[PDB]
Amino acid sequence: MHIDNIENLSDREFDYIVVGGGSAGAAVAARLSEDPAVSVALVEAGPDDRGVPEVLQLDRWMELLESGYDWDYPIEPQENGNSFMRHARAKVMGGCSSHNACIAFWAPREDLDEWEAKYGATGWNAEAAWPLYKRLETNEDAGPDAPHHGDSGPVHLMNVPPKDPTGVALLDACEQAGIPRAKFNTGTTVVNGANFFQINRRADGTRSSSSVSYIHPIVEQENFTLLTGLRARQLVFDADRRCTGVDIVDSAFGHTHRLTARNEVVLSTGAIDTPKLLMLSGIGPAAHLAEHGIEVLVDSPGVGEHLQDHPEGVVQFEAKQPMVAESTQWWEIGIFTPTEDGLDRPDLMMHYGSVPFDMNTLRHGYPTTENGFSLTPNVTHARSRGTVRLRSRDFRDKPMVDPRYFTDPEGHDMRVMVAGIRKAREIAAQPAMAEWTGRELSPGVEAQTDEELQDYIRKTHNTVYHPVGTVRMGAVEDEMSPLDPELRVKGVTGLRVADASVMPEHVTVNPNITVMMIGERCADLIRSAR
Ligand SMILES: *Cc1cc2c(cc1C)nc1c(=O)[nH]c(=O)nc-1n2C[C@H](O)[C@H](O)[C@H](O)COP(=O)(O)OP(=O)(O)OC[C@H]1O[C@@H](n2cnc3c(N)ncnc32)[C@H](O)[C@@H]1O
Repeated sequence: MHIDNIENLSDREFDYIVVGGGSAGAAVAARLSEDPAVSVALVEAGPDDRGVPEVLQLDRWMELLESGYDWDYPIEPQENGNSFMRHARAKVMGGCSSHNACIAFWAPREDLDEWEAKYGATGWNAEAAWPLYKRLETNEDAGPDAPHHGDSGPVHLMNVPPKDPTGVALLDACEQAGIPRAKFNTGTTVVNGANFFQINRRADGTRSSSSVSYIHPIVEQENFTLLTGLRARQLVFDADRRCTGVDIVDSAFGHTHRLTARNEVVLSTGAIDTPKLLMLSGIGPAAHLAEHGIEVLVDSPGVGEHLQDHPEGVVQFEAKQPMVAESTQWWEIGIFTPTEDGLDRPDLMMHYGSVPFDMNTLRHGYPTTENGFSLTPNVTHARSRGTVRLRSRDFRDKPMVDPRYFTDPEGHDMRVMVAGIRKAREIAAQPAMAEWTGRELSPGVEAQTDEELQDYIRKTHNTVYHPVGTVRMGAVEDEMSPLDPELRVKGVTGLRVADASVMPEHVTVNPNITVMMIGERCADLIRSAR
């Protein structure tokens, strides 16, 4: 049953509570709820997504940015970046899977294997991720000639139909440049290749959010409870240090009620909010909890540390012909290409947008258009690391988000971005794009030296919106990993984190589906007891 007002709930005791019904949370709730003996509560701050159509309908997605469905987290001033950047974060069931561009990717096997081998995450590798990626999808490419794909899973993945004439040409220009067409999600990582994406979206136009995919169909289920418009402010523990529940609130200035957990709590409030909530609950770097008068329950110096993203740049063009006026999601093509020899993963990616993207350029006096396209290079494995810290001990204050863009001491992320800009310029200048490529609007042909292009990037870069790493897994000996390999918070019991926070290292690709995968795994971990 769905509860929109906490007063209607008479039992606040549950076997499992899952906080935050986003990409991972929904999934873990949906899966845990499959044993009908066991009871499950899933608590989210945003509202229900059913009958909301700015959320349900994918081609509308961009309209959600900065709306009442976005938490809207601006960043701290940047040493070497764009101080006007906002990390949009969906606030609604399905979380960011309800506002994202639905671009769907298996993570590369070399990303996931490195979790175990390079980063201490025992049991986190491809053998583990592969049967789960399988389970979560109903993929168009399923067949005997692609047995790695699942055919009956909740999240519908479809191939984007190659209809955009500029899209098709951009590919033709890509071939001309040394970038072949590749199939996505075949099991073999794409290093140098490009194509129309797969997307997680149903036949009708409705996105395949983790809420549309996992929750909707189980709403009326006997053992499962959906609490929405409820915000968590604290986790609650024992003299034994077993997590017993969570305190939540009906409007911010309204009251505080406690749901209690017989078995476990799962935090799935994502890369920005999970570390906040843990710190408000006494779990983090001690000196920092001391700074704000939060009493320390566990000194865990790694909470809110290791913030990772895909920084994004942009290169904008005037179209010589008219652009498409309908799309799946306006960003239909992706391009991988290495900048360096010897990599088993591309260090550079570019999306293609059949629209302008003047979010960060307008305020800087760069001219625009209503008829053009964009090329958006991103660093797939940035070496900059940042933080999420508390602004105060007040749960209502937004956290301080400081990804510290382009601060890696080697100057690598800047170097990949500079090169990405150059490459996008190169792709567009190709003969298969003579009929389309017009005048370059930003940064404008004017900018040519490493130095000029750097300045443009520092001013005008965005994010692809993939913040991760902030409550990371790792070895049991590693003091700097808040979680052990089975997703349990150290120094406490009965508490696990399951969302983008847990990544020891970013993945190469748009991470949503990988986050959905993580929830699946956590579900399997929890329900493997025993
Ligand atoms: C937001 C964004 C991200 C995005 C994207 C475009 C935008 C604008 N495009 C993507 C794409 O095309 N393909 C892809 O692979 N990823 C894309 N993303 C990023 C991706 O969507 C996210 O990385 C992924 O969604 C992360 O999921 P995660 O489970 O880690 O976090 P979440 O989805 O944001 O879920 C958190 C939920 O919990 C609620 N919440 C937050 N705080 C509280 C409190 N205190 N109490 C109760 N609930 C809380 C949030 O509202 C959210 O629903």
